[PDB]
Amino acid sequence: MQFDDTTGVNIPIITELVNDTNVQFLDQDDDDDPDTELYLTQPFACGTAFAVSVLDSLMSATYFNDNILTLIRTLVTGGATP
Amino acid sequence: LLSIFISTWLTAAGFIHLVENSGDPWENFQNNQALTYWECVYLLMVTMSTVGYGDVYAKTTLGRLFMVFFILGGLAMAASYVPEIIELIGNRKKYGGSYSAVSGRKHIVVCGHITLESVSNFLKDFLHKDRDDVNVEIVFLHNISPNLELEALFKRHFTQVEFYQGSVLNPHDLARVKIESADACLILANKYCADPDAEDASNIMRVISIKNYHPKIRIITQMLQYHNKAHLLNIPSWNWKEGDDAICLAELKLGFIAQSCLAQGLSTMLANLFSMRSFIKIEEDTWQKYYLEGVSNEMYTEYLSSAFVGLSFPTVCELCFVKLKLLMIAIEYKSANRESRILINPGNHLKIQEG
Amino acid sequence: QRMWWAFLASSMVTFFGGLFIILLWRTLWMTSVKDWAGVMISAQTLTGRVLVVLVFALSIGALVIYFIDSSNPIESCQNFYKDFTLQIDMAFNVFFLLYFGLRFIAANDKLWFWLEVNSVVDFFTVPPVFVSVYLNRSWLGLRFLRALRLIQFSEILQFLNILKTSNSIKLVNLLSIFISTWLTAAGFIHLVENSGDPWENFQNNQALTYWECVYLLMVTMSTVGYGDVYAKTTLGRLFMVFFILGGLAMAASYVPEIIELIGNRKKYGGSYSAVSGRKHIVVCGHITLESVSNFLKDFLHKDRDDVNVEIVFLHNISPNLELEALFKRHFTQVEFYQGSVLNPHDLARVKIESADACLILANKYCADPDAEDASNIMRVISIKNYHPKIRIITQMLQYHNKAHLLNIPS
Ligand SMILES: CC(C)CCC[C@@H](C)[C@H]1CC[C@H]2[C@@H]3CC=C4C[C@@H](O)CC[C@]4(C)[C@H]3CC[C@]12C
Ligand SMILES: CC(C)CCC[C@@H](C)[C@H]1CC[C@H]2[C@@H]3CC=C4C[C@@H](O)CC[C@]4(C)[C@H]3CC[C@]12C
Ligand SMILES: [K+]
Ligand SMILES: [K+]
Ligand SMILES: [K+]
Ligand SMILES: [K+]
Repeated sequence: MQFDDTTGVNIPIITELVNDTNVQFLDQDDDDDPDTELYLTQPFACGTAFAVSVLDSLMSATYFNDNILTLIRTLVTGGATP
Repeated sequence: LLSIFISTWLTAAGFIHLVENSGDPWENFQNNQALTYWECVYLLMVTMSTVGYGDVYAKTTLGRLFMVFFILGGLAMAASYVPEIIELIGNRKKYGGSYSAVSGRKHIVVCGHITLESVSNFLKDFLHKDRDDVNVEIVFLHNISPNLELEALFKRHFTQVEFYQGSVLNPHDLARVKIESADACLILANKYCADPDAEDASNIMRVISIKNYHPKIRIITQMLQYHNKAHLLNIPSWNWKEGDDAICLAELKLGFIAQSCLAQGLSTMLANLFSMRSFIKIEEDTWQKYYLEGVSNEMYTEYLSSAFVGLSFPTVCELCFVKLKLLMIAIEYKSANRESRILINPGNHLKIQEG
Repeated sequence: QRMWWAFLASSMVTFFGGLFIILLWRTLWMTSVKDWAGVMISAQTLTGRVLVVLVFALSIGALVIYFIDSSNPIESCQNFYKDFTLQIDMAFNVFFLLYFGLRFIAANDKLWFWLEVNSVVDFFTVPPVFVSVYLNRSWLGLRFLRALRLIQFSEILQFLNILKTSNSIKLVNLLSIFISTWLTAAGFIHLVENSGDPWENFQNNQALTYWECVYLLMVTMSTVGYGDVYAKTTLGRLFMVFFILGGLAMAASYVPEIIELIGNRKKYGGSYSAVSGRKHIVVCGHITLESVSNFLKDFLHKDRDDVNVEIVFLHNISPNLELEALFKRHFTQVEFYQGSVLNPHDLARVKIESADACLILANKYCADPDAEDASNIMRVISIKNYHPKIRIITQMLQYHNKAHLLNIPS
């Protein structure tokens, strides 16, 4: 989109994506290649794409340390007390 | 499994060798047969294949009993290990593998809604017998495996058409069909779907995937609804000036019908004008010969000669019809203020420019 | 006085030492001539086609020469100028050497070209004949390996525009592979049996002809094993054990391709065959168990007067077990064919142009009766477009739809 008092490329957006392989479709200035992993792509590194699959890793992170989930919840949800 | 087979073969040969060379005990070991161990290995192999030459065999009573037991047990053991052999053999992937490029030969990747009717029509026009010799192969990419009719159709064109199972959205499959060296990618649409907008969005996403893999490849896609092709302008790699095209089925079909409402038969004329039709010689006085006289015409584009500059369009059109026997329909007019525009039969006020 | 080791070691060194040289080099105006050699032997060039046809014919000739010479002692002295058949053989061999050199100078990669079947058959053919002409004493060695070129036969049949469909080409390819491996296995058995065991001073030799070895291989691979002929030498028996195992594996590997070429038989394909002095009725529409059963119960009644009318059912949906049994019960009066009324090829199959009538049955249990009626009306339109004079009896579900039948001028 174009705007007059100039373009939508500087508008900050966050897009929820189900597949990690679609993250590289969100950006055009990237010099990425097809074999780039999710965390090394520009949309992920810039925070303009949220991949839900990262929550699947959180389960494993919860297995090795149960305090991590409590810290994340108290930092993220806004302070929801029991 | 190989170790088990070899070990049981060797130990059965050992038992046979011992019992044959020792002889029967109740007959004072007078039944002994001087067989080497390797002759017994050979005997076991000849037996278990059910070949049984009879050049060597067990002569002693206990050796023959051992051979009967070995035949029965080997039959049971071979029957028990059939499922594991089948599992390790597995199923051959009919349409796996990658396309192999041939030097001095282009190829086109075709994807989208690949079924019998769309492929049949596209191949009927593309691989026409009257078409001039073009060394272009066709590579279909589709995740759904073809049925018997598509398999037969692909077999009929086995020297020009290849099929591969895979998805456009997967970059590995794009690398398989060599999309980085393909001349073009053609995307066909599902004309019979419940939601045309979903089909159009899926095709636009296929275009996005292909252009993300290789931004310079030429793409010709089919669009169902007219309002969806504006999405193609949101892709910065989409270049209409470099050959990227969207064919909107609804817009073109209903425009053909409307122009035929203004002048009947125009849809037939246009459809015959860009389709390859084989010419048939008719000598009988029928309407078919008059029809087929005009069926053979086609559209062409050419740069006007420098001798036509400064002349009006009607003058050049009359010169082309009378002298060169060519019907010039339209020109491409360029200007600094706007882009190039196609002018259909411009008036005598207009003059031909350079190039 | 048996220098077969020289002939064998010549092929061994020409296959191994040069490969090791290439490996060592890899571990460390020619472009124009390389491209010229590549385009000279390319399949797209007519020169390449005629040259591969010529080399196939010369390999056939070399195989026939081996067949003739197999009846001779394996290792024997001979004179260059006293016989021209050996001159023909060495002319064939030097032509093969020239073609191998042309392939070698045009090869993009050296290691992969050095490890293919044509290269190894050339290595086992040409140095032996060079040593034979050097020593003026021939040895029947691995000359049967020329039969391994029969695999290319189908390609020749594709260059001559004799084979067109893919199925025929693949059938010829499998047949050529089977024949070539049979012939070369027979050649190995013949060599090892007639030569004898080397460690026992060649006293184990068995005078078997080449064709007896072909017969032996065929009797073995069918698992018949008469035992009238068999391998007696140790190395021959080892070769036979290996041949049995490898042939079992190879036969197991080619089962899916045999199944694919056999394919599936179409149970209800083909066309109806007319019988003179006998009418037939074509029946189409909603062909299931109940409608067909009622129609056949009334039509083929036992009290019905003798009428010589056959019934031909045309339906795209294949019948189930009950319909198959019902059709079998009336196999002398009822035939079924898979096809569609809307397809004129299927109408030509059931001979609708000579049928006495066409009877169209309707689906009485459908969600939309109007759609069923429109489909049946379209079937009537198709039949009358194919043959306007045929009599049609159709079933209509709703009364307001039969007015559509008056819109058909036929
Ligand atoms: C599971 C296995 C180990 C048990 C099988 C039983 C074995 C140990 C026994 C059963 C009968 C035995 C045979 C009986 C008689 C003789 C004759 C004599 O000259 C010694 C060997 C020989 C040929 C014996 C070898 C061992 C033998 C085969
Ligand atoms: C794939 C092939 C080419 C490689 C296997 C090697 C083959 C060809 C070799 C290995 C052992 C060799 C045999 C060893 C000994 C003799 C005895 C002598 O009178 C010559 C032939 C004969 C019978 C040889 C024929 C060729 C032979 C079978
Ligand atoms: K037997
Ligand atoms: K045309
Ligand atoms: K037998
Ligand atoms: K026997």
